[PDB]
Amino acid sequence: VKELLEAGVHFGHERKRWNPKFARYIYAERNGIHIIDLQKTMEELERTFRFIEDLAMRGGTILFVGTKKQAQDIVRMEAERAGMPYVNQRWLGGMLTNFKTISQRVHRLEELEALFASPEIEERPKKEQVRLKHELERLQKYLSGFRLLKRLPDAIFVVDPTKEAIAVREARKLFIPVIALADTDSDPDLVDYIIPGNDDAIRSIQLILSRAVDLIIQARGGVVEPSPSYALVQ
Amino acid sequence: GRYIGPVCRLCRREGVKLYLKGERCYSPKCAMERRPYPPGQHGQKRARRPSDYAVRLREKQKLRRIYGISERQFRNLFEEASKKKGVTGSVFLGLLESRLDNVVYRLGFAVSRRQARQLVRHGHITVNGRRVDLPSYRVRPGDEIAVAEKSRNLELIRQNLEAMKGRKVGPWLSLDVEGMKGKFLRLPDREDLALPVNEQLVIEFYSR
Amino acid sequence: DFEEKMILIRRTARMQAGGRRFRFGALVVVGDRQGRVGLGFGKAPEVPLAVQKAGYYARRNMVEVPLQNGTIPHEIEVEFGASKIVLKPAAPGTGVIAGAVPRAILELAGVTDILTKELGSRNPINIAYATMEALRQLRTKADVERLRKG
Amino acid sequence: MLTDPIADMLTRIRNATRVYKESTDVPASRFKEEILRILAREGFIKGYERVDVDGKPYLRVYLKYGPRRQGPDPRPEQVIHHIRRISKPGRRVYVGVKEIPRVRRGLGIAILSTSKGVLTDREARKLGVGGELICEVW
RNA sequence: UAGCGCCGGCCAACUCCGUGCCAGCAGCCGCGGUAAUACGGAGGGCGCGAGCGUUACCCGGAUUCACUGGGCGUAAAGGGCGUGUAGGCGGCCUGGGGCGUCCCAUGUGAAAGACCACGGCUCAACCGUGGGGGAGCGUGGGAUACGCUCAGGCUAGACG
RNA sequence: CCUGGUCCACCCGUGACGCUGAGGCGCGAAAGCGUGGGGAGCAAACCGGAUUAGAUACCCGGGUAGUCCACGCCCUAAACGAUGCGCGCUAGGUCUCUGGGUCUCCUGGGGGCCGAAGCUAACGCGUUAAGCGCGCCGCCUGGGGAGUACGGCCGCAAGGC
Ligand SMILES: [Mg+2]
Ligand SMILES: [Mg+2]
Ligand SMILES: [Mg+2]
Ligand SMILES: [Mg+2]
Ligand SMILES: [Mg+2]
Ligand SMILES: [Mg+2]
Ligand SMILES: [Mg+2]
Ligand SMILES: [Mg+2]
Ligand SMILES: [Mg+2]
Ligand SMILES: [Mg+2]
Ligand SMILES: [Mg+2]
Ligand SMILES: [Mg+2]
Ligand SMILES: [Mg+2]
Ligand SMILES: [Mg+2]
Ligand SMILES: [Mg+2]
Ligand SMILES: [Mg+2]
Ligand SMILES: [Mg+2]
Ligand SMILES: [Mg+2]
Ligand SMILES: [Mg+2]
Ligand SMILES: [Mg+2]
Ligand SMILES: [Mg+2]
Ligand SMILES: [Mg+2]
Ligand SMILES: [Mg+2]
Ligand SMILES: [Mg+2]
Ligand SMILES: [Mg+2]
Ligand SMILES: [Mg+2]
Ligand SMILES: [Mg+2]
Ligand SMILES: [Mg+2]
Ligand SMILES: [Mg+2]
Ligand SMILES: [Mg+2]
Ligand SMILES: [Mg+2]
Ligand SMILES: [Mg+2]
Ligand SMILES: [Mg+2]
Ligand SMILES: [Mg+2]
Ligand SMILES: [Mg+2]
Ligand SMILES: [Mg+2]
Ligand SMILES: [Mg+2]
Ligand SMILES: [Mg+2]
Ligand SMILES: [Mg+2]
Ligand SMILES: [Mg+2]
Ligand SMILES: [Mg+2]
Ligand SMILES: [Mg+2]
Ligand SMILES: [Mg+2]
Ligand SMILES: [Mg+2]
Ligand SMILES: [Mg+2]
Ligand SMILES: [Mg+2]
Ligand SMILES: [Mg+2]
Ligand SMILES: [Mg+2]
Ligand SMILES: [Mg+2]
Ligand SMILES: [Mg+2]
Ligand SMILES: [Mg+2]
Ligand SMILES: [Mg+2]
Ligand SMILES: [Mg+2]
Ligand SMILES: [Mg+2]
Ligand SMILES: [Mg+2]
Ligand SMILES: [Mg+2]
Ligand SMILES: [Zn+2]
Repeated sequence: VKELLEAGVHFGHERKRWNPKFARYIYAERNGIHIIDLQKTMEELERTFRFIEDLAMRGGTILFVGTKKQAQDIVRMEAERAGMPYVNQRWLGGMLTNFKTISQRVHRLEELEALFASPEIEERPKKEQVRLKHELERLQKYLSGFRLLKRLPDAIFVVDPTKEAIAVREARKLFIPVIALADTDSDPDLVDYIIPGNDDAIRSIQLILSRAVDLIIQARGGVVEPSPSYALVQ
Repeated sequence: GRYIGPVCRLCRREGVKLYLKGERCYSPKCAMERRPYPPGQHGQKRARRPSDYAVRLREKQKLRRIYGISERQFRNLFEEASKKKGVTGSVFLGLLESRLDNVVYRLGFAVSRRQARQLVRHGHITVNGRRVDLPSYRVRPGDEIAVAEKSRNLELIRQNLEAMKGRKVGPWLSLDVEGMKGKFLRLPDREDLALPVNEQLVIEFYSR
Repeated sequence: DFEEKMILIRRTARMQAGGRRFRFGALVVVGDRQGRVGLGFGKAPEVPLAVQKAGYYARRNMVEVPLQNGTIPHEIEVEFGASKIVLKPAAPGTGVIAGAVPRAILELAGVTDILTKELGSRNPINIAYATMEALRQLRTKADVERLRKG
Repeated sequence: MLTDPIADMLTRIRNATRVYKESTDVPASRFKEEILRILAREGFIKGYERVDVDGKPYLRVYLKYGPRRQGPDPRPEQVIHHIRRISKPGRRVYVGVKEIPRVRRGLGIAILSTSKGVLTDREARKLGVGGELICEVW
């Protein structure tokens, strides 16, 4: 739970076309591209992580959202590498806002996990036998991580608020605290706990998202060693 | 005149027991007592949701139809109440409760208000000694509402002031049954009255 | 607990090759006559379903009205679209002097003495919305105090 | 040339707060300074100081806002929800002490300029004077 | 002695019969072409009551001439454009005057009326007595922040 | 050749000399008018051919005024951004025309588009505001009757206000 010279990535990201609001977190522009002021990246981590542990060491359920195909794997892992649920593939309209409904999909997926392991598997011609084949398939692709949520998360850890804007917006609406790794092209004012830095570059998406789960574990006392996502970092 | 006519019918239209007959309105017959639906060929059909207007109109009627006052006098009193200091709704009720015919009712010298009224217009009542035959006469506090000796020996007065023996009376009043005289102690405080009327709605019928 | 009031219900029509296709709009007010009021506008194939939907929505939209001896802490004038609402504090005995829409709300809000005035578009829907915005904007000596303490 | 400098300042402040600026400059004048003195005391601004922009005397007006809010649109409530110029060149407005208005049942203020100086409606009423009703603020 | 208006919505009060885009109603929206809560009648109902309706007229609602309190891209509304007279409006600092403005005192502001209180006629209407407020203007004294005027200064407007 | 406006740099000179603007005066597309000139092409009117139920039109062949110049007059318009002028304040992105700079960009004036806050009935507007404000002018006040009647002023007239 530390490290300062993490310029190993982060900062300097997203061409000039920013969002003036994110100007407070910017150091300067060199050869195009705004370079995020790390001193502040730090400051925010300290505060954000605090919120994290506190709510982590209280049995808080956190939902990870990172659809950005870029860092679409470094998310589920650290997510799974904790109780925490996750939205890896694509975020659907109503995950949180229409939760009671979208939940019926999960209360249907586990509902098929059943049939696909009983004496009824061999029933109805491929007609109604194949309709229910694909049925699962997809669910298990979208609700793989949203599987865990059984009630609105106490928070949301978004990796790119701008991309994952619909999500943020639903947190907001439901007063669900919003934690998010964000940068130059985003509206900070919408992130409750900002992790200002490279929203792209799996390296940077890893360093942070990873350590976040570390402090989550350290907070849950169950102390653990390095993470298995450092592999996809290639 | 002041109405005159089918009265336990007003009771029905207002859907509540209005005591415009004293006795009988207690017996198993005030009609409100078994046959609560308004008068006329339609009273039993399902009622339609009343317009806010309808409510206040009915509400004002209920209250006025109680003291037997004419819309004219009723209106004037309310206007006087509005102009006066203090919470108008309150003041209004008190002012109505101050009519002599009414006091004569509260004191029991008479069964109903209508009866009471006639006892006033017929000179059977006295205020501080001199007789007063003005149903709308306003009683001040400390005044002695009474029966005139020349009337104390009337069968009606007897039955009436007799039935009043042991019977208690409004806290803003006082009654000496044998002396056939009572006193208007204080303007009845709103809480003292227990009329089946939400006067706030009346104030509203007159704001429109 | 919560008392519900139906501001209005309209029939609304739509067109299709064939004819018109109705829906029902319902504006419902909900409050505890003790400082809490909510507005709800729901529509559905049938009135009941609509109303119910409205009520359900009202409870979703609550306002904390700072009642004071039965009135409001001060005067606000709010403009919602073309409808403008004027709320003026009043003494006791006054009553709720307002049009049906603002009334229903003010009443279930716990407001008992207030001076009101509908200006601009008298459109019930936007007037009612104008109202909630007015109340929602009411502040208090303590509130101001909080804000200017710094 | 500014037409009504007080109105300018009133507006500069109004505008700057709608976008939640930290501070905001306004060309300096005793009179404007005097009003600021009140905005500050009444606690509508974190205060103000005199700066020298590009060689000329301005007045940094440090603005104040409430705290971040819940749900969507977390923008703070404004400390200065309202600030209107009243008397204006081409319709000057004066009042006697008896005519000094009461802004929002007291929850607000009215700044008038009197021969006893620039006062709030409270102060004016106290000193028992009246004057040119400058602006309204709440 | 009890009467008059109304009962489609606005707007409180509903059914039968007659009539059949007729006869008729009608404040606005509208109602009648064979099931009319809208026509005429009746039963019943609502409202008010020695009255109740109608017509006319004034203010209101009408922030619908908007001072309080409106507007003008497409709803009605920017002048075809410029130059410019009168007029309206006027950047920063200092000082004089004190016209506007503000303050105190005082005069004036008849009676009646209006408001409050008490009182006379059995009540009330009506009337009596007493009380309080009051803009405007005159006079005397005072204040000087803003507006104004005079004087000096400045350079951020303007012009060169 | 003669002449208007205007932008940038330097910061040099004056020292609030400013903004707006009833009336006034000037300018003001097309058509039209007067005198004279001009007249290739085009083309109201008109002369014909065709189409059609008819075709006082659309298509085709001709064709005068006019369209062109001068001088005088007329003064209208969807004379439009259907958006009066000036000033200050309120994210940015991108394209572009023109100037200065330490010129993979900064700064100024202009032309576009998208869009912060905000505005708006909505459509939309959004540092070229329809935003937030101050100053001054002009103008609206349901539709038809009617841009008519009358009167006045202007014009040769047509007509204009
Ligand atoms: Mg009263
Ligand atoms: Mg409709
Ligand atoms: Mg409006
Ligand atoms: Mg209403
Ligand atoms: Mg209107
Ligand atoms: Mg004013
Ligand atoms: Mg009715
Ligand atoms: Mg009918
Ligand atoms: Mg019939
Ligand atoms: Mg009728
Ligand atoms: Mg009939
Ligand atoms: Mg009479
Ligand atoms: Mg009228
Ligand atoms: Mg008016
Ligand atoms: Mg009119
Ligand atoms: Mg106005
Ligand atoms: Mg208007
Ligand atoms: Mg048009
Ligand atoms: Mg138009
Ligand atoms: Mg123009
Ligand atoms: Mg025009
Ligand atoms: Mg001038
Ligand atoms: Mg000046
Ligand atoms: Mg001086
Ligand atoms: Mg001076
Ligand atoms: Mg003076
Ligand atoms: Mg005087
Ligand atoms: Mg007098
Ligand atoms: Mg007396
Ligand atoms: Mg007198
Ligand atoms: Mg004097
Ligand atoms: Mg002096
Ligand atoms: Mg000078
Ligand atoms: Mg120089
Ligand atoms: Mg010099
Ligand atoms: Mg000019
Ligand atoms: Mg011309
Ligand atoms: Mg021409
Ligand atoms: Mg010619
Ligand atoms: Mg010629
Ligand atoms: Mg030809
Ligand atoms: Mg031909
Ligand atoms: Mg031809
Ligand atoms: Mg102009
Ligand atoms: Mg641009
Ligand atoms: Mg260059
Ligand atoms: Mg530009
Ligand atoms: Mg440019
Ligand atoms: Mg917006
Ligand atoms: Mg505006
Ligand atoms: Mg829309
Ligand atoms: Mg735009
Ligand atoms: Mg007309
Ligand atoms: Mg007309
Ligand atoms: Mg014409
Ligand atoms: Mg002539
Ligand atoms: Zn009875």
